[PDB]
Amino acid sequence: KSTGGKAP
Amino acid sequence: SMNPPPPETSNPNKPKRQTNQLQYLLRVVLKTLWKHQFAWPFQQPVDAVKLNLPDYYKIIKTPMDMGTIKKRLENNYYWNAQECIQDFNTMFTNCYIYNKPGDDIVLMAEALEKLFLQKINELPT
Repeated sequence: KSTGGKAP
Repeated sequence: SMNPPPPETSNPNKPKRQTNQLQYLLRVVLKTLWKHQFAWPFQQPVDAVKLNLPDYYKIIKTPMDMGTIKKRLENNYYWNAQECIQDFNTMFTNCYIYNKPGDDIVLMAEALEKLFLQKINELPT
């Protein structure tokens, strides 16, 4: 939930 | 790296009606997708500030999310069901444009889309 589902 | 303003969800000037089809889109389609386990990345506009996504809106120029669509449906913003269907399709397409095919979020959007497609096939008279 940190990057709302996105892969860094 | 600011966020744009969210999409419009309310305009008193547009005319307004309730159809069988709009009620199905809120109560059947939106409700089903809204309560899905994979729904949360899509329930609000992508906030590129708080999520550190400085490229998001350099890549995505027609943003859409299920929160916006939910509000549009509650506010009778849509006159035709097709406008609502197009917003869902824009939301899925955006996810496929921005994320790499193999990222978790693409697999998640694909499950929602399948459900979404199953559900609109059941759209009424």
